[PDB]
Amino acid sequence: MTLTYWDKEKRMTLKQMIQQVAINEQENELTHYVFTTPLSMPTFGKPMLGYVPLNEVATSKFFSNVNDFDRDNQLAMAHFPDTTITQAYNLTNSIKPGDTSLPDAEVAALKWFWKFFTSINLVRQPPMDNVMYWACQFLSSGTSFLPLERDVEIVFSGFKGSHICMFSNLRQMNLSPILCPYYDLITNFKTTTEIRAYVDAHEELKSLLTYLCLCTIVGLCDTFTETRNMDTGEYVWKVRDVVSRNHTPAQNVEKFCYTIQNAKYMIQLVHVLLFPLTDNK
Amino acid sequence: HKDSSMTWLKSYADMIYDSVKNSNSTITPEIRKLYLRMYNQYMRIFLPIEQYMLYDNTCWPFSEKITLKINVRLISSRENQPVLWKTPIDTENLISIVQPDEPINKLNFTAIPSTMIRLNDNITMYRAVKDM
Repeated sequence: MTLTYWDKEKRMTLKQMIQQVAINEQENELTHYVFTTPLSMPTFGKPMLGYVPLNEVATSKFFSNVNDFDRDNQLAMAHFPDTTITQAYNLTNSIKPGDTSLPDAEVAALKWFWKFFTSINLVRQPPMDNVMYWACQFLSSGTSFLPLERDVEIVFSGFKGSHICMFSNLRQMNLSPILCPYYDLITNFKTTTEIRAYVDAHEELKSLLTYLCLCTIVGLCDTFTETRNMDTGEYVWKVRDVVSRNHTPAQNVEKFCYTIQNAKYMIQLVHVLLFPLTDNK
Repeated sequence: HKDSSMTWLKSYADMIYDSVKNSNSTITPEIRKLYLRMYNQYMRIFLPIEQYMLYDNTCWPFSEKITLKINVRLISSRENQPVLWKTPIDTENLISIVQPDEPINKLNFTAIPSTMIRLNDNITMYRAVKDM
């Protein structure tokens, strides 16, 4: 229902989340970092009006490392609180064919989120070691957010190995009418306790953002190796010591040749979607 | 008394990999974890328990109350005047002479010249003139 993770063979994202292993190692990095208000830094006086999509070509254009065509302010129609959204999640300022808009709370949440995503290379985002720390923190300890006290390695086994196709069936995946109620909870001033209860309960978005933080770290790490078990079509690929040996994005053109500004996009992403779990400002 | 001090620093910085990577060391053993941290972070500044009380907030947001210092207390020589030792007789432990496989040891060794520290044979025979 989220998306059938494709490999030439279907999936349900749940097999593909219980498919991996996150196993820890030595050298306790007693280096507990701290979160930060995610620096929305929105501004420009030149928008793109009209029907801007907000679900699928949106997420693909933004996080699939597709063409780096300057990908600019086009989301600037996230200020101006009087815009509207049409159920296909087209953000507009003029609903043409008598088509209907969403209720309010939904609109508030969605605009909040993309507003956070507006203008990157003017955003002053924090260095990446810390965001790797938070990501592994979440996907290791769970929603409790205890510091790591160790270091972690990730390993995948048996895929008809196509981590490029992992990034792809990401490119084909919708998220807005999945994470809407979550940011809705964060809009009307609930609290960490109840939203943790929420994320524990619903568990549809839990698997999703697990996968998402996972993909961003495997796309931005450089201690990565892959292998094919040459008796079957099955790749095992590992990423070792994720948080200690990584300080900048990657360019090894053997794993996922990742550009820059889309990388700062991705770190803004994980920042702004792990934000509401944690403690005060 | 500027000296081999910096060279000694560099040497002792090297003479730990033979200890923190291999087993059979004075690592005792946690210094491994602490030293590995210090070597792997580059961002935190590690302050002994005293200084941390002063470094407040307005710098690098990367620090730690380090402790558990390595126990090496080295003496410092005075001015150019030399050093004398007073080899003892009381103790509790012993040290080995030549490797535990063999009798008599022979340290066939070099010698000093005379243009270096000289040799006085003058025997002081008198204090103040009365003694004459």
